[PDB]
Formats: sequence, structure tokens, C-alpha cells
Amino acid sequence: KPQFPGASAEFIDKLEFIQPNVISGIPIYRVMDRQGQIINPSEDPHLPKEKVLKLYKSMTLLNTMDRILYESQRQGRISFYMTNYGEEGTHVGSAAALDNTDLVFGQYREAGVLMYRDYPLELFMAQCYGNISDLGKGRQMPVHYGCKERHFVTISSPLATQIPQAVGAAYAAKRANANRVVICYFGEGAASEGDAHAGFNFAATLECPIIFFCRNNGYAISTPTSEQYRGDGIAARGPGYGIMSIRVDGNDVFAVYNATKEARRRAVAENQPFLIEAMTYRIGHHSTSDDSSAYRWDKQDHPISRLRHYLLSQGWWDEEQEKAWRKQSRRKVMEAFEQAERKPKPNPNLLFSDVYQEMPAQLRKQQESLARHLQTYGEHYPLDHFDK
Amino acid sequence: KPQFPGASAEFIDKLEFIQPNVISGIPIYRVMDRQGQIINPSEDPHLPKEKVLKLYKSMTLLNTMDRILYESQRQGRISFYMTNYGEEGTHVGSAAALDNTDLVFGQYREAGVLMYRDYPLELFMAQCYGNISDLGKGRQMPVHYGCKERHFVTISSPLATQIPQAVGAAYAAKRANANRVVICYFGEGAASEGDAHAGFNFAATLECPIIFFCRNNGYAISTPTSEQYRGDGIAARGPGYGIMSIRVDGNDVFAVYNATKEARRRAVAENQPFLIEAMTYRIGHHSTSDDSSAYRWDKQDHPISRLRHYLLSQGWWDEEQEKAWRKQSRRKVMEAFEQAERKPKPNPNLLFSDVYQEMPAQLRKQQESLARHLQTYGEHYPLDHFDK
Amino acid sequence: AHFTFQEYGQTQKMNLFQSVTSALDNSLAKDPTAVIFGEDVAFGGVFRCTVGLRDKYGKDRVFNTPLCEQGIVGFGIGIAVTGATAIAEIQFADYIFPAFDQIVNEAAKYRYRSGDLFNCGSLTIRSPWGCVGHGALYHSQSPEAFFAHCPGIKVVIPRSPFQAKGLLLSCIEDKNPCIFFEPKILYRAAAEEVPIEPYNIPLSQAEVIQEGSDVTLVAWGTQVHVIREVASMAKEKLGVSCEVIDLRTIIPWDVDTICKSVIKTGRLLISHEAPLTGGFASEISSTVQEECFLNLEAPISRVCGYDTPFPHIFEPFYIPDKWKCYDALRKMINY
Amino acid sequence: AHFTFQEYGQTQKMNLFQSVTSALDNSLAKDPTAVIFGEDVAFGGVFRCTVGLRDKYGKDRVFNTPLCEQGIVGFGIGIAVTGATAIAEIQFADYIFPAFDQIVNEAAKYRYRSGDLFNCGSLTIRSPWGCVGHGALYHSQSPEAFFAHCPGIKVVIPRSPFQAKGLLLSCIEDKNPCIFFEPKILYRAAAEEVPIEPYNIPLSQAEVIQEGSDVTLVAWGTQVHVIREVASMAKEKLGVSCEVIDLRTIIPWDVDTICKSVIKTGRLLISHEAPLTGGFASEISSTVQEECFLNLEAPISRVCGYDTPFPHIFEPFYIPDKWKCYDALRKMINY
Ligand SMILES: Cc1ncc(C[n+]2c([C@H](O)CC(C)C)sc(CCOP(=O)(O)OP(=O)(O)O)c2C)c(N)n1
Ligand SMILES: Cc1ncc(C[n+]2c([C@H](O)CC(C)C)sc(CCOP(=O)(O)OP(=O)(O)O)c2C)c(N)n1
Ligand SMILES: [Cl-]
Ligand SMILES: [Cl-]
Ligand SMILES: [Cl-]
Ligand SMILES: [Cl-]
Ligand SMILES: [K+]
Ligand SMILES: [K+]
Ligand SMILES: [K+]
Ligand SMILES: [K+]
Ligand SMILES: [Mn+2]
Ligand SMILES: [Mn+2]
Repeated sequence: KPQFPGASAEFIDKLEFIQPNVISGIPIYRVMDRQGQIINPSEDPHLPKEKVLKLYKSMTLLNTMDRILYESQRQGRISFYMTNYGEEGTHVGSAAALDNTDLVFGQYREAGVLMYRDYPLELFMAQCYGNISDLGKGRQMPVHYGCKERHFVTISSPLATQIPQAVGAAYAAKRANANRVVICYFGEGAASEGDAHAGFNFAATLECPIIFFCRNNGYAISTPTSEQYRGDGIAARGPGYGIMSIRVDGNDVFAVYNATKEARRRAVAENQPFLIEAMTYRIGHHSTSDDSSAYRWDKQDHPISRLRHYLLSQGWWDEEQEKAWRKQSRRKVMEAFEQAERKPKPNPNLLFSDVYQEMPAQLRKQQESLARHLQTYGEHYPLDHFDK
Repeated sequence: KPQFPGASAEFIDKLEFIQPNVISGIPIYRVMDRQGQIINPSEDPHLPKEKVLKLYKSMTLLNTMDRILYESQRQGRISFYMTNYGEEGTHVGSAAALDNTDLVFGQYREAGVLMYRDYPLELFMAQCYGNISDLGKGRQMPVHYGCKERHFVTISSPLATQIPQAVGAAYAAKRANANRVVICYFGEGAASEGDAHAGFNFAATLECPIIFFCRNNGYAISTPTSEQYRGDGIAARGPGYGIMSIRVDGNDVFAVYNATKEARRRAVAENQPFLIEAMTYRIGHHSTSDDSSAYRWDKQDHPISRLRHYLLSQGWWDEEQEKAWRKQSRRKVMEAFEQAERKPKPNPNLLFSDVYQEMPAQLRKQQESLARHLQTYGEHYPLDHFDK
Repeated sequence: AHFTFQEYGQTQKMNLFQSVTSALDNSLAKDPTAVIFGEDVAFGGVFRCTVGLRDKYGKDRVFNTPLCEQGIVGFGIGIAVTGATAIAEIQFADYIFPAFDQIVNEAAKYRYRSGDLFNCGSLTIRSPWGCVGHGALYHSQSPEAFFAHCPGIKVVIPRSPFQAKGLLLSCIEDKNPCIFFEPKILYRAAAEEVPIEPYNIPLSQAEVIQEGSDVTLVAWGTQVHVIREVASMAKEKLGVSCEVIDLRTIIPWDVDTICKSVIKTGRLLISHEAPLTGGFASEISSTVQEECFLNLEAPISRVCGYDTPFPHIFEPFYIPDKWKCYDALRKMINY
Repeated sequence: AHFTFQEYGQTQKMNLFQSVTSALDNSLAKDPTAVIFGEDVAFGGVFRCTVGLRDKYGKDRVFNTPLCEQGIVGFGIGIAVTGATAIAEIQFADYIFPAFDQIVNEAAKYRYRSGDLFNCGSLTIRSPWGCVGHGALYHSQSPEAFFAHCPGIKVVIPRSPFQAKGLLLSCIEDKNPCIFFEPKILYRAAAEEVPIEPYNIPLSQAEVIQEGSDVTLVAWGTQVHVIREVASMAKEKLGVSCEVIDLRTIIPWDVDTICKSVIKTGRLLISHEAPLTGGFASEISSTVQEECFLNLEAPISRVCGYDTPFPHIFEPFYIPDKWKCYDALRKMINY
């Protein structure tokens, strides 16, 4: 028997390289077909009516907001925007399987998680406009959301940096004896970053109650997955780190829900990481800075459509309700939009606070310098737009 | 059928997490047993007598040098040293399977590769002493070897940084239509670095003729592999990146040789990376700065012992030859040692050259400043030891 | 806009992105080893800097990497070790940090530490840089002072299309690893005549773009246009003659040109979008004070970004604009 | 050796590594959330700084991570986000670079960018630092100037066992992410009385360790001992009275204490082992010149490492030793 400390294995007396299974990859877990029918009764979560209607209304409200804010960016009213088209099912399915206080780390294309957690329209819009209601104080670009009340850690632009952070937060939770899980969302492009290898390995070796949730939507800006990796997606990397792994149909709210629910239950009980790779397709442009027709679902495999067919089959929705909700959600979004546009931006003084908890004397000096500057040269600045 | 761009797979209608196979890991390829007997005739490479004697003499000459230079460090004659005890088989087995011009990148514990490539004793010692014969100009700490003539890229201390570099050199070779492979050695600790994830993924997606060679010797300084990773060693990560992977008994020169020979042949023909994880045990301290009894093979499973038993079985070695060689190798090492000690160190001027190819005027100013300084204050410096 | 943008054979009107493409095209045409790679470069890049190059030169020479900056730079170093020209792209300068270890510990030290047995001199890293009106914390940064403390690399920042193509070609051909920062606000805004055929502008050489006798103003990138305007404001409002200098190369920098100017004028104002503390103006100011002590009539002024992260909605208040620069200049003239 | 090393309840003789252990022990005893982690910390660390702590406090609180600095820092940030005290170790400062993105883009910006909804104030990163006689390129570095250009972190470097324990405890308790650099040459060499119980030394406060009237000398870490000796050489050989200041905190630094001293003496010499160009002496020198222009009798001198990587066999020629400092001081006195 082999005695080596680094692995537990038998000897083999013939030379055989291990080949990857890429053509026959890890199968894709599905619960409902594209016509919203349950495929296998034993997999049906039987979520109650009110909950399924909340999944549905959260996706469509996000979609309504996406359309309006994308238009607002085109018109130059906000500086930037990124839509969530095609991926709404991954957000709501997974968020619904979490406990309300489970801590979420994200990437930027997970706003449905906040919407499911009842984040006000007013605050989504406050961040995008950088207005006085923004608790982020207008400091980050649009869609960089965060909510301490709803346990959603502020998004930052550098890709995959939240992965090892999420793991540290999960270790701390273990120690605290939390019965809390951390979930960490990221795209398949971000998974190429060195921070992903760090987070996956730390989570396994330090035994952390974390769910890694990878949204595999086929592209990282212009780059197709054929140029991103050569193994069988992200799900096939999990086992190499000792992480329990699964791949799901990301357009199937119930498949996402079931996988996330079981991962949460087991990650918290066993202090072990789980990896979920949700297969989807990025229907929108990458962002408002991107015209995606430069380098490359909507009608035949959309999470919202599939969920709508399911509601109809239970008798839980109809055309009349769909019309009334389309109207109500438009009105709700337009009300927040109009309010967001009429609010002033924050005091320019806020440019200097929170750099450190306290303000260093030399930083206060710079703040004073700006105040003096604006007293003399204020006509040359957009002052009438900013509070105070 | 699933239509997702990110993976090629079937649907599954039941929720099943993929579990890692860690207890039953990738098996360990062996050719000869600990008594130097061939286990499976069809795997015997039948290397000719002169070559096997070169494998043997290279290991023992390295071992002789290691003992002397380790003593030299204890006495304060050189500032630092790291031995290769227990890992000599991985070095020579793999180096013998390479073409002479295949480019090698390393970590620091691969000196046997240079020894196999006939790197002079004088130059190993010149680097450790930082004397005038050192082509590295005394600038790096001991055991940071490099030889342009023998295609061995200068070692640097930062772990795993050579991994993605080796991949870039392999891509360039492909382009050049080289019939050349690159090999990249690293330890199991270094494999935890983000640069390892970068190199493995780039090699697969950019289709590079590279062999990744991981020396898994059970520890990274004080850290055992149980705190380094939780999957099945490094070999099990390869398939996740789409890399053909194998695990070998690193104490078996012939197993290392066979795996390296076949990886080279296929990597060059197919422009595809191969990963070899060689299982060994670090017999020595981590370095001269380490007392390994603070946190934890030599007699029952040593590469040199195993190779010596093999030579005896063919009738290719005996006690008399062993004694004469023990003496000849001691003399060769002691001659280089004495010469290395009598050489001066390089001109202190060499502190300033090669920072850029040319010397910037402001850097020349600093060099002039030192020259003036030494004219006035020279008695306070170890000048009588340095050339010129 | 906080700024206004104002021999060598046939020329064409080119904006800054087009001049970059022209430099790259000229490089690949004349150097069969040269390759260009990074995130999204194959379809022409997120700022269009590589449009048409893959079609012209082939997919083996202009290609996308996986999304991993430390991999991008380590990969480019390894190409350059073989002697091949490696032109790496980092999508925004803000995202250069994951590669900081490969740049500082590896690329910068490669030649020194091997006694010149190996080098990566044929590596160039190009990256969009500097503010863009709404980039906020991670699409606005100017990281040149981080790199200025690293012996062994060169750091180069152009101010216009003509300067960009001649400086980029110099970086590509220079026998040392170079970081070329492209001021992204200028990609479309700045447009002027640029020679179609290749030409070089020397590295480590500042350019006096306007002679003056009362004060020396030094900046680089977009900020050169800000100080050019400041010189005009100072002439009109104060009757003050400003010598305006574009530093161009951050390291190794042109100490002689700057000191020669300050010996003449007796006053120096340096401006950059990067934060004040640890910013590269501190290196210039210290050095000038050491070399021009007897000539300096007033303290050297640095007008820089505040010591904060780069904000979204507050950008107009954050940047060292023409009024901040002018006011500082006014005070220094009054000294 | 290039240097010689020279109220609060009971004290014990402690060398610098022991004073670090004492600080850590005091921290874990009083803060049940605190944990210590990094490479090889469990068996006591490669410099013995954590000996006995795992036995005392448990394997969940003092533990080894996999070998990945970017993971170490990202992990510590995430612990600190929950409010728990995270004391990360980076094995040598030379190997902090892989974590540069997590430090600069993440830790430093965490509070600002979330409008204080989240922070990592309870993170401290400790790392051995500075020359050690034979460390060569990657066991010798002093990276503080790279970090000084990053608003949002604090950077602190002690000169002795007593200073190390009081400054480390301040870093651990400070509500901002802190990098604490421990001068490794001093781990065994420097030994003095250190209070057994916890005490604090304030951050962003320089210490005048010797009053003088003719010149101000500023350094930090081991280099404080070099300048103390230089002050003695200057007194004996030149009849020159030197005011010797230990800066202690690199950022935010104690501008007032330094300027107050230079207003009195009229001359300033700053010394550090890090390379000259882009080194933190350039920030101090610029600022002092801006604030003390009317008082400065001579150009400010910086005596620093050369603009090269840190060499192995040439270390005795590379460092800004007492003779280089003295000679520079002599010349400045002659000015
Ligand atoms: C370290 C690093 N490198 C590159 C990028 C640039 N980039 C982006 C932005 O800058 C995002 C901001 C606008 C919020 S997004 C992005 C593509 C990421 O693709 P993924 O597949 O991970 O995610 P998705 O398909 O959901 O957009 C890149 C290359 C980045 N943000 N971080
Ligand atoms: C990025 C980084 N982090 C930490 C280290 C410190 N370290 C080392 C040195 O500094 C090496 C010089 C003396 C040559 S070696 C080392 C252990 C590496 O263990 P591996 O299993 O990879 O290799 P091996 O068992 O063969 O020593 C570490 C933590 C390092 N060199 N680089
Ligand atoms: Cl105006
Ligand atoms: Cl002496
Ligand atoms: Cl932009
Ligand atoms: Cl050391
Ligand atoms: K992030
Ligand atoms: K290395
Ligand atoms: K170059
Ligand atoms: K702290
Ligand atoms: Mn994607
Ligand atoms: Mn090891």
C-alpha cells in the first residue's frame, strides 16, 4: 500500500492518464420543462401559492425596472446600467431557498436577490442616481447595491474579490455558532480569477458553511466559454477542491430553489461548502457600454415564461391578473423613478467621510480646501443639483 | 436536450450532488518495487546501462553536494541552503525524459535537473557563494540557480509565479513550431497560489505544449497537506481544467521517467498540457532556517536506495564501484567547494547593472555616489573580499 | 468636459484609440513574433483599440485570454522570456492590481536577478487609465505612482493621438518591460493628424509644449490639457508667462528637462488626477527641491486628486480641474 | 551588524518576536472574536511570533491557511466584515504583493464605497519587513511606499519591543484595516523591558526620541537606530545637535510633529532602506518643503536604498548605513 501523506490511493502498475469528461459533462438538474410542467413528482417542492406568486412578481418587477433604467441610461439620465435579462430565475429561486438573515455576497447581476428580499424601488433607484437617499452616498457607479438590513454586502466592481471574503464571513459565522450560511454569487468569467481558486480551497480546508453560486450564462462580455475554460464548466472544478457540486437549469426557478435549499441545509449542518453552477443565457447586452451584436433563449427558454406557464397550470394566474399586474408594476416603478429624479445629490462634503472611520486631520484639511474653493469658484460647479 | 453554451451535458430529473473521491484517489503509478524489482515487464522502459548509471550518479552527486553545502551553511560560510533529500528521483527521472533543449521552469528544489544536464559543480557553488564566477552576479540568495545554455530559467523565490510564465513560453514555442515542450515544476504548497489556477486554465484554453510537474512531498514548511487542500491532491484538479493528469510514485525513477516521457511526446504532438503529480516525502528540513522536528522514508522508501537495488540486479554496480564512486564524488565536490571559497565576490558596481538593459542616467548617478562614498569611507566596508 | 483637446510622411486624422490600433498594426506588420492578448481583445476590445487586427494577422496572434489578470501578465512574461514580443492588455488600469506581484516581483526583476541570462524586455502591458466622468472607484484610477517605486519597469502615459502612437511604438520596441497607460477619456475626444507609417518618440524625455518664464507647470495624460488651459488663464488674467511641460515617462523620468525649466522660472506647480499622498508629484517635487534649491522662489505646489477613492457622483468636485490649478498658481505667484 | 539597539505595571525583558506574541496573547485574551491565521502560524510561525497561542486559545482561533496570500487577505476581510477581529499574517512583506488587489481595491475602500453600511475595520495584517543581512530580493523588502498611496488603510512600523507591542495593540483595536510591518532583523536582536499587561501607543503620532537644534533626522523601523547613531557621530565629530524622530505611522502620518521640528532646526534628513524613487521620503520631503519653505536653510536630504532590487552579496553596499547618512548630513550642514 502507498504510504504518501499527500493522497489516499492504491498503486497502479500501468501508465494511464486521467481524461476529463467534457463531452459528457455533469448533467443539468431540471424540475420543470419549458412549458412549466413538473417532470418528476418526487422533485416537486410544492411551494405554496403566495410564495410562487412572490417568485413571479419579483422577477417581473425586476424586469420592469430593468427596462426603465436601461432607457434612462440611453437618455443620459443615469451614467450606467446593467440588466438581468434571462437570469431572473437564478436570483429569485436561490434567494427564496435562503433564510432571511443568510449573508449574501454578489457580483453585479443579482439584483433579483435584493428584490426578493423587499429592497425598496426607491433605494435601487437612489443608488443608480446617486441621490440623497442613497445610503452608499452616491460614491459608487450604478447597480453597486448593498443593504445592511437585508444582509446583502455592497457590490464592488473587481471581479471575484468577494469569493474569499464570503469564505471568511462563513468561517466567522461557524465560530459564532450562527445557524447561518453565506452565499457567494459570481459569473463564469469571474471564476477564472485567482481569487476563485483561493476561496474554493479555503472553504474546503477551513470547513466553512458557504454556498458558491456560479451563474454560467455563456459569455463574459464578448468572450464565449470556449475561450474561458476547457474543462466541464465550473461545476466540474468543485470535486477537485473536495467541494460537493451540482449543475442546475438556471432557467428553472424550482431546480434552482431545490438545489439551493438542500445546499443550505447541508452546508449549515455539516460546515462544508457546496457549489451550484446555474446554466443560463445572458439575454441582454453585457451592460449599457456594450453592443452585444458585435460578437454573437428569449422566446423558447426564458425563466419568466416558464414560471408563468406553471402558475396557469395550478390556476394561480390568468390574463386579467397579468394585465393588472403589468400596469401596477409599471406604476410602482414609474413612481420611484420620478421621485428618484427629483431628489438632489448629496452634499459634496460626503466625498471625504468614511475613507477611514474617523476623518484624519490631513483629510479634513482637503475638505476645508474644497469648501474654500467653492466659495470663490462655485459658479463653475454644478452646485444647484447638490444638497446644502 | 440542454442547449446551454457553457457545458455539454444531458438533463437529470433528480437532485444529486457530485461527491469527490478522496479516500479512493487517483492511483499511484509504480514501475519498480522498493527492492528495485520491475513489477510489470510491459512497463519497463529498458533504459540502457550508461543512462541508468547517469541517473544514479547524478542523484548521489547531488546528495554529496547537499551534505557539504548544508554543512557550509551551518558554519556560516554561505548564508542559506535547501537540500533535495528524498526527491532526487523526481528530478533525474523527469529530466532524463526531456529533450536537452526543452525549457525548464522551477521552484527551488529541482537542482537534480541541472545536475542531470551537466551543470558544473563550480557554478552551483558560485551561485551559493555569490562569487565572481556566478553568472547571476551574486544578486540572489543561494540555490536560486539559472543556466541559459541548459535551458533552465532562473529560479525566483515567489511561489508559483513561474507557472503562468511557463505557459506563455509554451505558447511562444507552439507558434515558433519548436518541437519543444516546456516543463514547470512546483510543490503542493505552491499549487495553492492563484497563479497555479491561472497557469492551468491558460494552458488548456490556449492549447500549450507544457508539462506541469507537481512534487507532492507532504509538507509546505510546517503545514501538512491536510491543511493545504481537501480534494484528492493536485492530480485530481487537472481534469477540471481539461488537463490530462496522472499520479506517480516520485520515489521510483522509472515511473517518473515513463510518465514524463509519454507526457512530453503527447504534449508536443497535440499541443495540450499534461499534469504529473509525483508523490514523495521531504526527508530534509524545509531549509537551513527550519528545524523540522518542531512539527513532525529515509530507510524504507528512498529513490536512491531503490535505484541502487535495480543496478545490482542487472549486475551493473557492486560494493567496490559504490566505494570508488563515493570517494570520487566526494573529491569532485570538495575540489569545487575549495575553489568556490577562494574566489572573490564580484565588483560592487554590479549592484547597479541589469536593472534595465541599459543603465538610466539617474541610476549611474547612484553608482557614482557609491564609488565616491567608498573612496572616502572604504575602510568601513568589506572591500578586500570583492573584485576590483 | 473638464478639458479641451487642441516630418513623418503621409498622415491621417486619428482619435486616440485609432492611433493605438495604428501602432499595434505597424508593430505586428514588422515583427512576426508579436502577439496581442487579454480580455475581449479578439472582437476589437471594449474601447475598439484592436479592431481589425485579428482578421489581418490571425487568431494565433490576436486572441482572448481567460479572465485573470495575474495569468495575463505571467503569460506575457513567459512569451517575452522566449524573445517574442508580447503585447498584453489589462482591461482598465483599476484591474491591474491582481497582476501587481507578477509585475513588481517578476517582470521588473527578471533581468537583474538572472544576471541578464534571462529577460522579459519584449513585454508591454497597455491599459486604459484615468478619469472618464462617471467611472467611479474602479473605472477611473491612475495607478502610476504605485509602479514608480519599482526599479526595472518603465511607465509611459501619452497626452494625444500623435504622442500615443510614437510612445507606444517606443514601449513595444524598448528592451525593458513597459506599462503604457492610455487616457481613456481621450479615446474618442482627442483627434489629430497621425503618421500612417511607424515612428518613435523617445522614452524618459519630457516635452516642453509651451515656453514660459514665470512658472513651470508639469503634468501628464489628460491633465496636460488642463494645465495648457491654466497657462492661458494665467496669461490673460494675471500677465503670468507659464512654461508647460508634458512629462510623458513616469519612470525613468526626465529630471534634467524639469530642473532646467525650474532653474529658469523659479516656480513649479505639478498636477495629477491621482491622490496627493504618495502620488508621483511628491517624487518630482522632492527632487526639484534638492536640485533647484537656490532657484526656487516659492514652495512647489502639487494640485492633485484628494486622498480618497475616486467617487461617482462627486467626480466634478474631486478632480484637480483648471480652477483648482489656477487658484493654486495664483497663490504661488503671490508668494 | 549595521545597527546597534539601545508607568505601565510589571515588565519583563522581551525581544521583538516575544513582544509581538505578548500583544497577540493580550488581544486574544480580551477579545473572544479574535483569530490569527496565515502560513505556518499554528506551530508558532517561522519567526516564532505565535508560539504557544494555539495551545492556549484553540485550533479554531490560531490556524494555518493554504498557501495563498490573496486568499489570506480576502479571508481576513470577510471575517472583519462580520465584526470579528482578524489578525492575518503574511509570511514576509515581499510576498504581500499577490494580495495587493485585496488590500488596495477592497480592504482600503470597503467602508467608503458602502457609505459605512459595511467595513473591515477589525482586520490587521502583520508581516516581517526590512533587510536581514542576506535576505536578497525576496526576504528583504520594505514595501510601505506602495501602500502609502492608498487612502483607507493605515501602515505602521515599530522600532523596538516596547514600541511593537503598544503599536500592534493599537492597530488590532483601530477601527480601520491596518498593515503592521515587523522589522525582522530586530526579532531576536532588540530586547528591553515590556509591560506584561496591554497598553497602547497612538497611531499617526511620530516620537521625538532625542531633542536637537541643528538638524532634524527622520526614519522608521531599524533605520531609527541608524540615525540615532548618526546623531551621536554628528555630535562628536561636528559639534552638530540632531533631533531624532521615529515616524512610526507611515499613513496617516504625523505631519505636525515633523514640521514643528524643522521649523526649529531649519534642516531635514530623511532615511529609509526602501529605494529612493517613489519611496516615502519623497512624500515627507515635498510636504515639509510646502509647510516650512521660509525655515528651510538647506535642501532636504533623502538617504535611501538605491533604485535597484535588494541584492544578496552586495547588501553591505546597498543599505543607507550610518556612514552614508553621516556623509549626507555633513554635506547638508556645510550647505
Ligand atoms: C478584475 C477585473 N477584471 C476585469 C473586469 C472588467 N469586467 C467587468 C466590469 O468592469 C464590471 C463593472 C462594469 C461592474 S464585467 C466583466 C465580464 C465578467 O463576466 P462574468 O461571466 O463573470 O459575468 P457576467 O456574464 O454576468 O457579466 C469584465 C471583464 C472587472 N470588473 N474586474
Ligand atoms: C508567495 C510566497 N509566499 C510564501 C513564501 C514563503 N515560502 C518559501 C520561501 O520563501 C522559499 C525561499 C526561501 C526560496 S518556501 C514555502 C513552502 C513551499 O512549500 P511547497 O510544498 O510548495 O514546496 P516544498 O515542500 O518543496 O518546499 C513558503 C511558504 C514564498 N516563497 N512565496
Ligand atoms: Cl468653466
Ligand atoms: Cl564602522
Ligand atoms: Cl469607461
Ligand atoms: Cl529571514
Ligand atoms: K467584487
Ligand atoms: K518562482
Ligand atoms: K518592452
Ligand atoms: K484594525
Ligand atoms: Mn458570464
Ligand atoms: Mn511541499
